[PDB]
Amino acid sequence: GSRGFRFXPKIIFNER
Repeated sequence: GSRGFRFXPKIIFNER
């Protein structure tokens, strides 16, 4: 689902 997660100074996709 989601399209980007706040992971440090970078944004990545995780949970659908």
